[PDB]
Amino acid sequence: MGGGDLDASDYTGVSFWLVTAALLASTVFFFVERDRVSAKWKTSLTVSGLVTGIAFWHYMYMRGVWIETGDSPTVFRYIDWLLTVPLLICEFYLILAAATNVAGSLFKKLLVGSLVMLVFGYMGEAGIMAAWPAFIIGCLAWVYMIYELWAGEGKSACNTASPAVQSAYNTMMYIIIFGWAIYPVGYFTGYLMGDGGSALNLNLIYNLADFVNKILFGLIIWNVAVKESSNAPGG
Ligand SMILES: *C/C=C(C)/C=C/C=C(C)/C=C/C1=C(C)CCCC1(C)C
Repeated sequence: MGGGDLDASDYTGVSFWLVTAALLASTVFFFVERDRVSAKWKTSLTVSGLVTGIAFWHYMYMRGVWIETGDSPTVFRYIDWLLTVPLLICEFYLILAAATNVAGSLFKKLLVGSLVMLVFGYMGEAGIMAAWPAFIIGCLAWVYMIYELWAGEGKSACNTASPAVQSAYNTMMYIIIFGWAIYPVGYFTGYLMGDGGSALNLNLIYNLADFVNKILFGLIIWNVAVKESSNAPGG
């Protein structure tokens, strides 16, 4: 709960264990809860869960291996991310907008997403410089993302849409912003300062961001979909 000072095997182990435990817990819960989800969301959870599940597992493995030695094939994480971004988004918006027809959000996410990956890939290729400025490029892209998103055609479909769709959308944007905004928040804590520049904090923070950007994604989407659809309190 705060600090930032652990040996290699120390931090590596703590995170590794936390990831394994969390991953499993989220897997068993999300799996068993697969039957405790809204009916109309049957396909929503199928496409969203399939893409989110494959990306999470893949990315997770890649990340772990990357920090394991220090060098790994980014081509996998790049293509996976670029293949999961438009997939998870398009699908999610597909079934979500399916209530009326289709969601144009795919276009917005396509442009923004492409740009983000472009910078991360181009700069990441050398990793010489981009962590510091990452706050700028990211901030701008983030603001613009929600800026136009806030006016999405979602509610434009009919007028005020349904309470379920509005709940899932609002919660989705909220998490996306928080998480995406947290990435740079923690990274900076280990980018310039930390303890001389330990790769540990880098891997951990990275895995944490991708973990919540994948796990939490389905956790919230499902929680809001199940809570809105028809469910009672109890945790
Ligand atoms: C499954 C993995 C996910 C959803 C990855 C999300 C990644 C980002 C939101 C990347 C953000 C970045 C910044 C906000 C600043 C510039 C550098 C980035 C692209 C690495």
